Amino acid sequence: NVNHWTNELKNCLHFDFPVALRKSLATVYYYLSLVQGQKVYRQMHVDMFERLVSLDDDRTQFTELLQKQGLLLDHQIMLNFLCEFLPYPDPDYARYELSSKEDLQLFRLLLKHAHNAKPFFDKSKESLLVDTMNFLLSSLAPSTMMAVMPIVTSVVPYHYHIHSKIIDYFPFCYSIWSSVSANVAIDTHMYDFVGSISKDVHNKILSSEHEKDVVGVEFGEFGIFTDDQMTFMFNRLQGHLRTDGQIHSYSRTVKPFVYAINGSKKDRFFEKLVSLAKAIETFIHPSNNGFWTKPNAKFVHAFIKSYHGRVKYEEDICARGVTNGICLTSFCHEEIVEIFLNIISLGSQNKNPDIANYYISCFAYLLELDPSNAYLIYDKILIDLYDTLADQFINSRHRIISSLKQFTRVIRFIVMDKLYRVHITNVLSMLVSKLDMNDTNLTSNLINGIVSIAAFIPIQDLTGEDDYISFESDTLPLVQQHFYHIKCGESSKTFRVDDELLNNAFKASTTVFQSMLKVYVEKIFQLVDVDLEDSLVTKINQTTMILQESMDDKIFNYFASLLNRNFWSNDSFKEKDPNYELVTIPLAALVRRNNGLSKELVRTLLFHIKEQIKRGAGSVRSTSEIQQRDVKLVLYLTALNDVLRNCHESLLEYSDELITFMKYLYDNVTNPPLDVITSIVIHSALATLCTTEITDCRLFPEDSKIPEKDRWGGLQFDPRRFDKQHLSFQWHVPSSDEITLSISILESLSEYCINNVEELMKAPRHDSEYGDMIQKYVLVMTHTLSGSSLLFDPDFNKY
Amino acid sequence: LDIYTCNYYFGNTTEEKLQNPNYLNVHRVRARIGHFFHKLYVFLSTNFENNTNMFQILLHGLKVWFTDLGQETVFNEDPNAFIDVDFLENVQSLSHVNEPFTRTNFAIRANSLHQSRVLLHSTNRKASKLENLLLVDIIQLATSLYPDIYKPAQGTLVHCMKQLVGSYGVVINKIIPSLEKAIKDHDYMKIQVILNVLLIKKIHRKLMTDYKDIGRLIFLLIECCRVNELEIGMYADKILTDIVIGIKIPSSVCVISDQAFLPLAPPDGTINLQVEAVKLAKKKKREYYLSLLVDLQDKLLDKLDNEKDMGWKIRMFILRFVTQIQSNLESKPDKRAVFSIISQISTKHPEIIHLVVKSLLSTCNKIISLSDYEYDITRAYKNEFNPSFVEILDTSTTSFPKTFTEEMNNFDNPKYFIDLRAYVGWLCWGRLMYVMSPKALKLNLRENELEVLKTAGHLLTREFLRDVTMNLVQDNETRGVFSSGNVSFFSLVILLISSGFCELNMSDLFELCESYYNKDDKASMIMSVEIVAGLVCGSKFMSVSDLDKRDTFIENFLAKCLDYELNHDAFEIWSTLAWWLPAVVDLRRSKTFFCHFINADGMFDRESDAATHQTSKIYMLRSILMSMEFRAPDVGKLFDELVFDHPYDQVRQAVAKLLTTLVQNQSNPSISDPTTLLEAERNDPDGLGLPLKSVPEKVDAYIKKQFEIIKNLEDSVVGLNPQQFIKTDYFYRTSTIFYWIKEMARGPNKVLLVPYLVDYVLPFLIGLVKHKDVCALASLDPVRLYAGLGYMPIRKNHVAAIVDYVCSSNVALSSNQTKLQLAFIQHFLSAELLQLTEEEKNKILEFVVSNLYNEQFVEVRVRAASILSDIVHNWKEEQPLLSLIERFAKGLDVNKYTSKERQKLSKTDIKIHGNVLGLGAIISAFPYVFPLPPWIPKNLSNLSSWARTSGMTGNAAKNTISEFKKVRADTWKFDRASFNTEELEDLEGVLWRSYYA
Amino acid sequence: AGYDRHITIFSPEGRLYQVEYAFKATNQTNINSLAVRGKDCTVVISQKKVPDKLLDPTTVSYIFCISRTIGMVVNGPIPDARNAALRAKAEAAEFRYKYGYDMPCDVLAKRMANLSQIYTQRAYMRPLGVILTFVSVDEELGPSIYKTDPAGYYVGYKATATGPKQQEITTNLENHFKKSKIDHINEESWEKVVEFAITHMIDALGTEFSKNDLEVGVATKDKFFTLSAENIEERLVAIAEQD
Repeated sequence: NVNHWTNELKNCLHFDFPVALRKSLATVYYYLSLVQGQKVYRQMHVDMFERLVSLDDDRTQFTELLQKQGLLLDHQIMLNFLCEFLPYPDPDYARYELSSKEDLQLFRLLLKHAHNAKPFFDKSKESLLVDTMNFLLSSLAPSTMMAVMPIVTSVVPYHYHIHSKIIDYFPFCYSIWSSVSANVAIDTHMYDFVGSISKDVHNKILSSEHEKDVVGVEFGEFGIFTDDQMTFMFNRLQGHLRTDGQIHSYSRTVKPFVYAINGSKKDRFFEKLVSLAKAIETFIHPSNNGFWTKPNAKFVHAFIKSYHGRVKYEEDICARGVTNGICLTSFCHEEIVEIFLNIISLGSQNKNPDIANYYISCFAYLLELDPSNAYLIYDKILIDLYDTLADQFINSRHRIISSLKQFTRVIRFIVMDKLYRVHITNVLSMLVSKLDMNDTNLTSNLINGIVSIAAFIPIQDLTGEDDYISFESDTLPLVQQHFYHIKCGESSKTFRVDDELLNNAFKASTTVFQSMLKVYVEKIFQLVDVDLEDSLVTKINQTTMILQESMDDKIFNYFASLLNRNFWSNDSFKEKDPNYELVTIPLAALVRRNNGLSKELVRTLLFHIKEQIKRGAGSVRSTSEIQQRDVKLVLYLTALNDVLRNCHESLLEYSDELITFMKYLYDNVTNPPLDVITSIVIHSALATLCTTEITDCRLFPEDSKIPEKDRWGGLQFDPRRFDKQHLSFQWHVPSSDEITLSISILESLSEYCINNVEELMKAPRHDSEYGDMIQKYVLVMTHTLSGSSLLFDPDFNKY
Repeated sequence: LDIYTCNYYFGNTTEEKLQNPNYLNVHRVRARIGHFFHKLYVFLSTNFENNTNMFQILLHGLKVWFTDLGQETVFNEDPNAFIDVDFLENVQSLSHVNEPFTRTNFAIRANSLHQSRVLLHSTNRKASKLENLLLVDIIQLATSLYPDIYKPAQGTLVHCMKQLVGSYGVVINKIIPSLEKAIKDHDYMKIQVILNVLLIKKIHRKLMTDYKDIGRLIFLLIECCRVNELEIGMYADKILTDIVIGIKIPSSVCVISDQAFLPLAPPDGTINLQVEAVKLAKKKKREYYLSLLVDLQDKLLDKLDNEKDMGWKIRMFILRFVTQIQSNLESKPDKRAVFSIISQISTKHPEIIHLVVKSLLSTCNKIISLSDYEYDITRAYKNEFNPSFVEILDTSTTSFPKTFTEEMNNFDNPKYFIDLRAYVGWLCWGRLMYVMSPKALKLNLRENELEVLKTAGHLLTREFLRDVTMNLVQDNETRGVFSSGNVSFFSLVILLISSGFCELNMSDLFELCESYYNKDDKASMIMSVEIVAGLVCGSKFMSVSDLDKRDTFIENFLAKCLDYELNHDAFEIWSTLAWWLPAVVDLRRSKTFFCHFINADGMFDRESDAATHQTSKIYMLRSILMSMEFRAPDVGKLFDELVFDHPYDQVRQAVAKLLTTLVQNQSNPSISDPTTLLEAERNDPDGLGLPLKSVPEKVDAYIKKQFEIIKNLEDSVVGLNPQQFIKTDYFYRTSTIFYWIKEMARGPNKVLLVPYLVDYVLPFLIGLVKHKDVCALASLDPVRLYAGLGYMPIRKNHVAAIVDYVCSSNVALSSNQTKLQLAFIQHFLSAELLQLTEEEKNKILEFVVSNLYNEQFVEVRVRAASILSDIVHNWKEEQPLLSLIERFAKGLDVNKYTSKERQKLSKTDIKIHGNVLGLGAIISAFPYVFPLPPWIPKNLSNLSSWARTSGMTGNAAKNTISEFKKVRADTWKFDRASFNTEELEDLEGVLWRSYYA
Repeated sequence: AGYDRHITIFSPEGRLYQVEYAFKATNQTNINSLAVRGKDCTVVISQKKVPDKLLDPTTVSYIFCISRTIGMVVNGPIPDARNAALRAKAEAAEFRYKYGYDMPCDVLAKRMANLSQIYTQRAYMRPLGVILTFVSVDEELGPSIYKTDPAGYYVGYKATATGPKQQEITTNLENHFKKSKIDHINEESWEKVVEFAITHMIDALGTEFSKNDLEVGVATKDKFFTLSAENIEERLVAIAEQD
């Protein structure tokens, strides 16, 4: 059977194999996809091909290596299929009609497949280009418009010869285009073409083989485009954003404009881009919503993805010696920010939050270009944020939530520039304390900030005991001076500070971590009793577990005696139905990092659970609901589940005390909604012994695995971020000792259940505190089978 | 063996594990657990049938015991104490940047890889004797009667067929037997449940592959089509209907470039005899399957022919033999089927009849396609499109372009036909062109196929087409409708007729047609004209002596019908035909039909009678000429025959809508060569291309005439009034020309209309000081069209002459049609912005500004200023700008004049009205400069001493300060501070209406 | 849009968002209360919290006298408590007038719960953030304790508690009627039943009380009255001299 193997192959790409065998494999799937006459799972075969020819399989490009390794595919077969979609005379036979999904959906696939195997059409059959156009062209008429155009864009290879180049065919596209008014049914193909072709010429000019038979395609002012060709596409794009809104996926529509820039002859183009931003200016304004606010947003983003796209492909090539003056200069990155900054700032305040998240996400792309301008952006974003935390926006909801998104989509970069980074302690201990219990939304957007600051920063005291220290005296004074400066019109370039004082401010800023976690934990226990739900309960546990991993032993060992402390003495689990998750799990994540903490935490959950049982908890029967007199017993039981699950080998010490307590928990305590809980104890303990998992996630290892203490932005940009001595992960591997307790248990609980149940087969049909007990033992048995699941072998029955 | 490897502890399939005490220990325990769950199941179904809570907890204990083997899949994804890989990826990954991750992320990423290496391990296996026992139990539960039980069991039996091999077989051979039972044990809710099972994604899918068992099953679901009592039978129909839509079979030799398997061809010598052996078994596995369906086919026709009357699920059969006696990839055309499918016309039921046709027409178009493919079933999926009657033509042929043109006008000695949509040509010639042969053959088929078609024409009596069309009319009264499915059936009767099998003679369809033409019944006329369209799709059928009996009947019939006496009900139908027919058949297959609508005894010329009648043609001739657009269009006549002078609108408008179409037919540029073509596009003035569609000189001449014939008649209204206007010839022409322009500016004809604007179309239109009130009468909106022509497909060089037409030095000519050209500009600018050379961008701005000053019309000084802002918005460069500001604020600045004077001036002086209107527009062109430019305060200050004067300029200076104070509203908390000038006060009056004091 | 969170209508899961929130308000005062039955008395203890030294304790009361016979104690913002007390003080005066007998504890509760229900079903009026605990020594049923809540619910309790540490107090009582296996406190004089109600609350809250941190309401046949500053000190002095 074909379809099966075609999959086990998919599974095999996960390791490696010879390019000489790809030549083979690809050839199979190129011709396989194009079968006719039977039921075929095409989507699969065109996807094999597309993955075999991947142009970025981990920085490696397999279309290059397959071109170089002698792959050549028949174009007549592909074009011959895509042409069954033309008007075959005698209606009685025409098989394919667009319009009707089932058909258009095949066509869209063939077209995709061809795009994939365009580069393997014989560069050497000189009259393959000209032959194929002279055919499609004669086929073009109003009734074919729809099927011909797309074909050309995905079945004709970008060739370039001495006499007949592909750009030879441009003057004909700007004959159709420029004859109908803006029409997405047409335009989308024109942009896709002159763009994936302009991308091509650029790609080919750099590094590789600057040829393909002709470097006889000159770049200049406006990419490969005439003066009037460029001029036209500009006023057409303006037409789209101001008048006729005719564009889809914009990534494609933007190409031509990006790949027509010439680093050494921009000017005349930037002149054309500026007047396009000055036109578009008013239509972004937060109170001018219309049919356009989508196109302008989806474009201003598609364009700055597709520019940064190019830059990071060239900077990958000037890591190969080849500058090329076609390349984008430090001064392009500058004039790009000049243009789209008011534009991006207006859009991000827009009334639709989705249409804003587009303009707001552009800040990250611009900052990666590390332009000289960088300050202009950090300047806005930080005022907008400091104003918001000072309640200067309290009358306007959007500015508050907006400028917190601006700031989040940009945190990681602030941790770098050695000036801004100072603010980050303050801005964090401010977010934590401003976490609202009534505004579900503000809180979700604050956790966003809090977790982003923790993901790229080590919670560490970086003071060498330097006496001047303190947060005030040394950090606050500076932070206020920077802000005063920034507020009064001045920028950060004009801001002069001593490299001495500014490093006092930074180091002294890393002191507040302790006094601020006492305030985060306090805000967690307040949130245990809120009808926040789901999405946001989780995201909050990410923030508590990320904050832990970015913590040195000094601080963590504090955080631990602070969860421990607050978990016991708290007045915070009242309200009906609580989010235990928000507090039990952050405990488990302490035990992951420090198994030593388990020996005593567990023995305390047990002499506190036996306590609650003995005083009437789960005495009162009910399906459907957890009785509120139980809520405490249920906290301690969830904790015990969540915290065993992460105990691992440290559980070997108090093995016998556990088993004998589990048997106690099932002798006493019957109650169908508590038994779905108590029966999980057995699983969270079998899984923890034999499940093979990670254990260490710390931002920086051991407390000492010194890269030094210029170690902020989490190495996220350093190339040492991934040499093997940094990434020294711990891992729990099940030892012969654990597997052996693992099995002791399995048989001891497995018996316990089967006895207590083979007993109850002296049947009381009434009781109903009988069907409660049989369900109990069948749940304990069940969760005994899971977690303990890693010791079983599918194949055992063959042997 | 093993390629997944996940630290299985007991060694990765070394059977380092089999020699491990700890490993027989472990499975000996899962065995006990398994044998114990069965011990409990039997103990419950015996002691506790009426309990749901128990059985749910057991059914989860089995969803686990069967799945949680290598992995952990229930509990798999509960938020636990690990940071989520998907979350962290969002926080840290920038795109176009390789893994910029912090240490924390790398660590989950790795753990995430281990955990996925575990789930990779295919747990799929062979049923373990005990495992078969428990799967049988899980069925008696998914076969239970309580929804609170059977619904989790079904969901639980699906997680179990994912895990066992050919377990679907175990399931069916338990279902069917215990459904056949639950039927002879009566109305059971166990039938209701078994049907719920059969609708499970995973089962309902494997059903269309069980050729053995679907025999017995369809006959069980049929017996089930009796709501003896429940929702059953509703479910049995949905299911039997779902079934007709699956199944089939593929004989056809995968049209594969043999290069789809070669590259992977092992050295192994003929140890690839195996391949040619598989080829043979997957070829009689197939041929057995194919026979099982024919056995089912015939065993149903049994229960349909022999079962005196079963009622209206008479329908499954027909809905099915059809997707079967016409599938191919085999399928031996049975003649006993074609008989039974037709003898179901005797139930005189609308739905059955609609289907007998839909079926008879496919069951033939299949037998037909065997002859055309010569039994080479493969030849369908080979794009060397066989059919013996298709012919390819070389188009590069030095000479071809004029074969076409002079062969499309040929109706008597026709050489080729393009039924359908004619693509090749139009743009250029050179391609090969698929075409069809004249007096198309019938072709031969073997005897089995022959006696089948005989058994149709021997059944298509004068009486049977009587019964069947009648019905199609009555079911049709509700809807209207046309469906080609109807016409493509009549062409079929025609093939059958004079090819031998029917013998009904065409003179029988001429009555059947003339018959259904009651000038009254709409759904009855629709049947008549559905018939006509068939007689024209029945030239793919011999007899040149019948193709003359039919050309003769048709000129006779179109006479009775269209030659006077025509309701908006007929017109509704025939006009439907005109847009359709020419697209499903080349109309030259008929000498009379087309050469009838073009016989134009219909366009009178003046009104002191009743002129006459209607578009009792025009709109139907047009909708044929629209659908050909290329072919047949020799119309030397029509152009010399058009009117324009016509008194009525319904005609004036229609003569225009027709000319529009007549022009789009001579505008296709179809060139000689692709090469000859691209050399024209290359050498064009605009770095762009050729005007696509270009009106050919001999027509550019016609049109120019109609405009300059109307300029000749400007004496015709030397001084008449609106009432003696609608009656002049000058109006009639003018109205027609207008309706024409309206229809050019719409759609694909725009590129045709442009050359005429500058000299013809815009001088016209502004036929409006040629009377405003004359437009209100014969309701024409010129203003809305002239200006709506500001946007549109203009080309680099055409812009030139258009900006020169506006901004005319002859401007001064018009009067408040001035605020018109000024609004056309405001629109052009928005659609030619970024495309205008700073030269043009100026010729405009110097016109606009020359209007802030034109003595006389106060109306326009204001419309000019409102427009000058549209300019100064895209004008950020600061020296064009700051040099205007100065030009304007020189006519006012300071107290050039003392108080008493400002009052006097503000009311009369135009040079100062302009200066304040202008300087006003500039400020209103920067609506939201987020931090405010200091040239704005200082220049509102110069404007405030003037908005303090009541008069005409001091008024449009209050506009400018209120307009402003308004849009600055939300940014005002802040803008206040850039107004040191206690000329904040100076801005308080400003807005005054009558309601303020 | 997402405005089923702001008025008394049905969320998509049959929930009344505004009522659930209204409940959350009853804690906003941070006082706890409990109520008990005697052989022939009823007792309600509430906390009195006077933070502002500028206050006059005598005016700070969450215990209301509704009739000769009926007492009410509220957990909730003072404004809403008075809105309810005033309305009950009047529904029970009207009841006596129209129908000729004093108004009975359980009927007043059904009537305020019915009221509390309309708020729960009409768009424009909001429920009150109060939980009304009604006590009396009703002439037909004996000691009565009936509690209504913003949901519209009412039911009668052996004993009850309400407020922030509600469940700590509640579980204390439950374990003392599991143990005497009855529906009341077998003591004759109300004094000993007030001492008991204070005792089992000190036990459950783990803090001692002074004459100033408690409010006591008592219902005997033919009277409902409240204990004075001193009438309590006496009750506390007696607890301390046996415990």
